[PDB]
Amino acid sequence: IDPVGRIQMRTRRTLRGHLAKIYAMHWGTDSRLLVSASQDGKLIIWDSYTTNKVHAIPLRSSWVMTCAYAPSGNYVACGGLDNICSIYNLKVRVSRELAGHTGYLSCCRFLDDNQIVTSSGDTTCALWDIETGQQTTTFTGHTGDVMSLSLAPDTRLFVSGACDASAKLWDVREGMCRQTFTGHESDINAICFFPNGNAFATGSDDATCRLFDLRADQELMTYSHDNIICGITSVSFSKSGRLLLAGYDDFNCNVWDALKADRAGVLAGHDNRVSCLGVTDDGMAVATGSWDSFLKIWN
Amino acid sequence: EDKAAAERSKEIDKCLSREKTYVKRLVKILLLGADNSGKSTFLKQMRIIKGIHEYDFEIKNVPFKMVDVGGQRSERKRWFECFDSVTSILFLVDSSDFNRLTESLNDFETIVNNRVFSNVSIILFLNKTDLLEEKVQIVSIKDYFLEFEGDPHCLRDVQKFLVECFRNKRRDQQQKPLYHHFTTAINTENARLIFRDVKDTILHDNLKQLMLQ
Amino acid sequence: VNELMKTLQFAVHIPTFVLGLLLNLLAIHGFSTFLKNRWPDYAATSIYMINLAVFDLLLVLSLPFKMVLSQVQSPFPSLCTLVECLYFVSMYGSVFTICFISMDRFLAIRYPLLVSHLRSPRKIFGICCTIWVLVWTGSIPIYSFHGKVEKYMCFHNMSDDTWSAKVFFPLEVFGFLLPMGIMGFCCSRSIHILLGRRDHTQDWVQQKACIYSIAASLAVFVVSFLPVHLGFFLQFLVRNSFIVECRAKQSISFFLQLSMCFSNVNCCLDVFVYYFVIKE
Amino acid sequence: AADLMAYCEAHAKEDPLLTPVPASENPFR
Ligand SMILES: Cc1c(C(=O)NN2CCCCC2)nn(-c2ccc(Cl)cc2Cl)c1-c1ccc(I)cc1
Repeated sequence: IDPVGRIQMRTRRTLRGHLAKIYAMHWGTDSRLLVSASQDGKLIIWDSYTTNKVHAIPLRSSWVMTCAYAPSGNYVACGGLDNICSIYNLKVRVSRELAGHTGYLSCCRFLDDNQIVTSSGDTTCALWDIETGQQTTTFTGHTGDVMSLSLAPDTRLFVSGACDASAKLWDVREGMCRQTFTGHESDINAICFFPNGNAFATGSDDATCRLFDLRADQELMTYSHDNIICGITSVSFSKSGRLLLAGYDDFNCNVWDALKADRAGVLAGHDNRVSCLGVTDDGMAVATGSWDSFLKIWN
Repeated sequence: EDKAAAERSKEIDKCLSREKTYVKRLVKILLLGADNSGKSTFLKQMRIIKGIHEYDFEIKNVPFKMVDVGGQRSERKRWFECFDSVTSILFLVDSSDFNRLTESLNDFETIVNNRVFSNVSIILFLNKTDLLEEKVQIVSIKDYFLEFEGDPHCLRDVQKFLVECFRNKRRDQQQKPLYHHFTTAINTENARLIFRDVKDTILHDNLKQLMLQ
Repeated sequence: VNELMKTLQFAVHIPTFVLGLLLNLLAIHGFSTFLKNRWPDYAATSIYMINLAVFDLLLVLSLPFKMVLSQVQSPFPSLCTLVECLYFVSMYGSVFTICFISMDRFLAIRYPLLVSHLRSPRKIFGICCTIWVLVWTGSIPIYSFHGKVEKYMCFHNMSDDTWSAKVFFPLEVFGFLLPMGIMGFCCSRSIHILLGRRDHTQDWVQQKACIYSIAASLAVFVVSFLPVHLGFFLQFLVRNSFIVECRAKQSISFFLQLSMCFSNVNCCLDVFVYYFVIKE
Repeated sequence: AADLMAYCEAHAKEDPLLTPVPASENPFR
């Protein structure tokens, strides 16, 4: 293939106001509005271009570990250690203090205006209907806590990572697990699909990234260097697919070649562990959040 | 135009800037133990005020936030310990139940060795000393522990033995202080003790910022 | 005694000058490395550590201008005035930096809560700037030392216009006795408060090196700044027709000359008692 | 495998990370 070598990846903005560590962010479908919340009990919806606090939502549970922004830009989701997923109507008050999980929440991603898939510390991923108020299906089959969750870019299947160095591809419609993948040594900290929808990439605290597919149903390839030792906090993707990303505990976001199997860039500018990382739905620019409370928007 | 909305943004900061003078003056205190420790009687003793519980109270114009992990403590992976910003870990232990003291000490040894809590002070409490002052004579402390050296009929010997058992569980003793106390289930002025140990933890933090040593 | 004067002063200054230059430059290097790296715990302390190191380096600078320009006649009143003002400024800046550091430590320890919020590194920088401002403002009366001589042997023939009551009394009390009183009260209370923490945790066996370092700091400040200012008082009394003995006055002058050449090496004693009770 | 390479080849044109764009089509610049 033709290597891309290095990419001069430069910041374009910095976002301030959070009073503690950022735990997760989400890129909207219009790329303009971003949502991220901290461990001080504050959600904020940011104007990503202009750096304007569009909204600052307080939280009842200051121990919060996942956030979501609806694909229709209508709602947001907020989950944390109090086990209740709050669905917030932006048009901001609680739409549904929607509950049903036992473990702490780790990742929730809307399917439409009405359905939400949640991962928790109960080791079971639950698909919920906000209108009904209760679960509409529940996926089991994992052992460790499902910390990572990523939707397919067709709203039909999803992947979950569960602290046991394995991931489950499950079908939303069938309500069951379709395939399982291994290859790691530690927790699955974050997982994401390849934007086409026939492959996905995994990050684990064993300082190793991996890329599998649902077509061949085997570990396609892996990403690792001897000088990297911290755990992959988060991953994302670029539309082309020649790149993937990986936030790290070692203070920086390493951007690697998704095919040539070599590092292609490093984003510094973070004073603490990198906890959040997303790519806009049009591929314009990455955003990362770290325990600094400083979200910044690379490009 | 668009930039006019930035005025609203400024308004938002005019609220967030208020939290700047609170989330910095705020003291975080985990509250841990077991079922038999008597957490409920402890909390009810100071007139204080899903998964994890939180309580808010104030001592001498200082805001304390007691984060009562209500049985979720049994989790053993990093991501759940989002508590590294917590000032102190206040333990309760049922001193009387010597049978459960091994499990309590195992909790202590696996909590203080969290590298997450490498920068956290501990405030251990040995609850219900009346049920120990009136049970040390009847039940021999040496009958459960094979390394006890003092007098099993002497209360203070057993008390010092338990303290040293809990302080002997810490690897890297030189990291942060470890207070303790022997308070009964009444806990009439226990908030003063919590305040004093938090103040001393802040004093140690100051000496860490003054770099006297 | 004059050959002994020159020999003692030179053999004291040359190692003092070299050692002070090297050590204070290294201190500035190390605390700049600590400070510029955005370290928040070691900032508001590195600021006054830098200020101390800089005052001490300036007092190092004025050493050769006493090791080659002391008795050499020089038609340069401006240069001699600059050197003497530099000497006074650097010495008393070290004095007041030490006094402020000791008030900082006692305020942090006696009141541990308040100094934990009111701990702006910008506030420490404001205090340091006020230190320089007050030192240089007080170093204006050193201009009125001309007397009636043009060819100057520096560090000598200091005028009686700056030997009267209004220039000596506000120089002992406000330059030594107030720094001594403040350093003494702060250091004693800090020792007695870090000692009172035996009624509780292991800090009675953990924050113990702090007591040793605070006691060492008090000792060094006093022993570099107690004898020299009493020699200053002796020379003032000589200047006020209180001592008439010739041999005794000559011995007192030698004592003051030696006391100041021993007080300057505090610029090498403030770099050992501090900047080595640290991690690096 | 090969399908991923074809997807990379076909959709590289809309990747403001693989091909950074000047301020003409860059709202972040
Ligand atoms: C010697 C001497 C004198 C002095 O009183 N000389 N008289 C001796 C008897 C009558 C005629 C001259 N003043 N300073 C002095 C110098 C600088 C400052 Cl910032 C303040 C002061 Cl008071 C030094 C002195 C000389 C060398 C050193 I090294 C230190 C002090």
